[PDB]
Amino acid sequence: MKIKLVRSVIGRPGNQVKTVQALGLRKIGDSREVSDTPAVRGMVKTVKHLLEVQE
RNA sequence: UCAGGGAACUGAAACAUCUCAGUACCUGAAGGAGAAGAAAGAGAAUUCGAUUCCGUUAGUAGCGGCGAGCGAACCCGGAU
RNA sequence: UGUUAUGGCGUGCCUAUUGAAGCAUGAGCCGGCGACUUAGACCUGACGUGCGAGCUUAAGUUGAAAAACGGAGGCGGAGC
RNA sequence: AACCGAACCUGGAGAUAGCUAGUUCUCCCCGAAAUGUAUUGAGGUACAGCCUCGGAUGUUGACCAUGUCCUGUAGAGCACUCACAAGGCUAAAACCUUAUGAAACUCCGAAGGGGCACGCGUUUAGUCCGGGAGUGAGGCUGCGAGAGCUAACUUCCGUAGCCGAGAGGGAAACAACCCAGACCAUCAGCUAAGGUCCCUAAAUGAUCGCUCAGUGGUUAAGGAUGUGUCGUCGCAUAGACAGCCAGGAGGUUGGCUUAGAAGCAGCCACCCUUCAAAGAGUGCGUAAUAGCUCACUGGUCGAGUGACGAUGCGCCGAAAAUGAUCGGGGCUCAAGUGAUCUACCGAAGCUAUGGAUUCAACUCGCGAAGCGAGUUGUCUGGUAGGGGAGCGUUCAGUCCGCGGAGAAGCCAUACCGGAAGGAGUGGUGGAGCCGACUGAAGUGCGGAUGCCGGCAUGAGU
RNA sequence: UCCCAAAAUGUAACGGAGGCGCCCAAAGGUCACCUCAAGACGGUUGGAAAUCGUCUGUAGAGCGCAAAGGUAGAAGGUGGCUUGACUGCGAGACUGACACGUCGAGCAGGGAGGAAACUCGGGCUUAGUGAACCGGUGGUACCGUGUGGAAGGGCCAUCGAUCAACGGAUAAAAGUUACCCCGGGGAUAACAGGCUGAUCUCCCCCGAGAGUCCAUAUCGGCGGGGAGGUUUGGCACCUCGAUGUCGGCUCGUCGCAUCCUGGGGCUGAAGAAGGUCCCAAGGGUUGGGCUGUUCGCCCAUUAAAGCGGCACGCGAGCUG
RNA sequence: CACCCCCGUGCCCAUAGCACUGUGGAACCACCCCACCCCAUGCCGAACUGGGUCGUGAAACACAGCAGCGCCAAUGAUACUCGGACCGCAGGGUCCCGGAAAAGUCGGUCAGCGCGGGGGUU
Ligand SMILES: [Mg+2]
Ligand SMILES: [Mg+2]
Ligand SMILES: [Mg+2]
Ligand SMILES: [Mg+2]
Ligand SMILES: [Mg+2]
Ligand SMILES: [Mg+2]
Ligand SMILES: [Mg+2]
Ligand SMILES: [Mg+2]
Ligand SMILES: [Mg+2]
Ligand SMILES: [Mg+2]
Ligand SMILES: [Mg+2]
Ligand SMILES: [Mg+2]
Repeated sequence: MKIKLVRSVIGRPGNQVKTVQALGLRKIGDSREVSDTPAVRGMVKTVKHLLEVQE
């Protein structure tokens, strides 16, 4: 999976805030190649609607 | 400075004990200073040895609706 | 730099508030005055200095266009 | 002795004031709370919760996953408790069939949640000791409940988010809604939400439709041959529907009831006969009559017609007080609305170039850490509060000095520094005075119906 | 203790229901044993249940009280013997801001019941409680201000508390002020405004039925759907360093759910006079008696003598 | 576990329970018999208990058949819901994404697994 942040964290529940933190994002527009493994699969899915899950 | 008489606000988050204080104030007497003073004493060593003042002991002993809070003296150092 | 025209944008300040342009408080304007301090050998901690398993003096004493002396006493040092 | 439910002056006295007001220089780092419990407590205190600073530990913190255990709400169900509908049955209860409702019912029972382990993963916190706090009036919205008229910018709890302490774009305007979290500079760029006729930036864009209402741009029960699209009967050139000419029956004023009611106030039925036909009957009408048409029948024409379901958009139902409107202009030859595609505008978001700050690792300078600089990365909204570095004012000690060809103070100015602030030059002035290090402070002001003084407004009233 | 509480815990309200301030020498410890409610059939005073008997019987009963969980291989129901309804402790946890509170293996001293394993430091559990201060009683020998005693004190145990406004301001305590005073508050009231609309006002839907006959000329049971914001209120948002309060008088102005004039449909409209609904606010809408009145009642008239809004319009305009 | 059955005791603890029916007897079990006292029923040795045949298998029991009742219980579709995104003034409601019941239906079964002792296969 390939991640890119495209939606504000503001006005979003804590958990998503967290997953955004953990997944290592700081500013919308940031991105990062991501590991294909359950825990991290979960990271992305959880806050799917905020990230642009590349492919 | 001593003496005769002697508050309340206030504290204790109320209040009557107690606190504020024997302070504030009134009055009497006196001096340059007073007051105190030569032991029917203090202390626990069979010790010190008139009075007064500073240090300390001690915020200890203790007092207290044992609450708020109040608070010694001996010893020891020094003025004399 | 000064002044100005037109355009865009634009809800004094403070206080008190859940919320102030607020038809909520304060204030005519300027100048000057105007508010977290001082003390206690008090407690408690940060930083720093001197000594360091030891560390300090208080009152006073004598000198002072200067500061030494002064261990009475206090704090470490055994707890329950 | 010009304001007596207790005179006046001085004094205790800076009475107390858990209350109100005020609280003065700068830049930088973090950054709350409006909760729980107790309180003669409820606009106040204590403790904890939440902030900060130091020291310690130094990944235990975060999230997401897998595993395991626990929970009974939602739903459901009716096997118990209570309630409840149709029937049977029986000498009403239980019993049986059919049928139901439950916050305080449960045979059942998710989603989710929570504890513990590990981390198989990616993160970046946690914890403990100690100094300093502030906060203990919250608010709106969504979702789940109670309270309340399933009223309220209502009230009380749970839970998420934002305001509070949050600027920026959008929603005309507008705390909290939507998109987004402001280190500083830049006539640079791409986007979010929202938008792209003109008032403002951008397609009066493209394709297939919908509504004529200005719906759009203030509601409903309900009403209606207003349109659009799907479904059902239906009834039908062997010539219907609507229209037209003509007909319309005999029993029977059907029996019943009535003061009577003869197809039509109300009980009972709704059969017979002829026929091509014509039903004891539509509605109107009288005191019943009567009269007027219908269903059933033929020609004349010649193609469809008729009636319920649904839905899409729209019409009526839709009356309030200063003068109207969708923000306005104006819009149907859409700037309205359903679906679809694409381009552009659009924030202080993301990006670009430049620079500063924060913390960290990397370098060296140094005889030490500590501190300076240099890199790389990182951070940098902010109210109460905590922490850091500094500016300025007087006084004092010390250093260098300065001044009548002229000090301080005053006045002007396009310079300097990251700020507090500093300097240069000129004018005024007429005598004391800068800069630097260190020390002490009655040390910095717009607020206090502040104090003293000066001068304004009302007004030439 | 139930429900609210949103399946962990916790969680408010002057939200919905209900109990406690005890009780038991045995309703305890231990050791044995029995097992319920209730229906049916059949049986004596009985006759409804109840006593006896026989089948069925997850218990639909019981458990001292309120409920919930729990429970029959018993915590349910009898009898024997005992006292643990004990002392000295207490690993480890639950729970609380603290202070309290709760559960608890194991150790010792001594015991009780059982043949024995073993069980026993109160009762199936969850309410039956009250700091500390001051004092009472039994015990103990720790202090005891020169010494030894003694008073007194301390340590153990234990009694005294609707201090229930139940974390309790004192040993000891009620009302009044319109004679009032100060500090504050729009944190919270009365006026008005705001939000809401139960209530109030008006409109529409259905149509039983009244209307000789005929539901709709009129009127409309029961029940339903909306509007207005003029009532009484609910809420409590600005205002308590002041938004003057009822009525009148003067001055007006606006809405329309029109009182009168104007135009219409239907009528159960002969004409005259009315009723009713639709359209329509241009203008107009009298003077007096009673009452502060607003209202309303009445006199005498009128085309009519409308209903509301503007801080229940208008006090820096007057009245009072 | 050579084949069987019987008795005791487990795991499991209703898809292993009930009922209806049949099988078993002198190995085992039970009924049955007497029981003055050991010990005993708040009256009854009914039950506890002591001493034993016969007789029986009727009862109780064991086993076997059966599924009429119990108990178990799919799938499919639905209820509901974590997450995302919307609607209606409101009561309430919807789309996308996972999770996903309860009831009922199909059908499932009257267990299965141990240890030990006894007696049989004339
Ligand atoms: Mg005020
Ligand atoms: Mg004063
Ligand atoms: Mg409705
Ligand atoms: Mg001023
Ligand atoms: Mg009033
Ligand atoms: Mg009011
Ligand atoms: Mg007329
Ligand atoms: Mg006025
Ligand atoms: Mg079932
Ligand atoms: Mg999902
Ligand atoms: Mg959802
Ligand atoms: Mg789904």
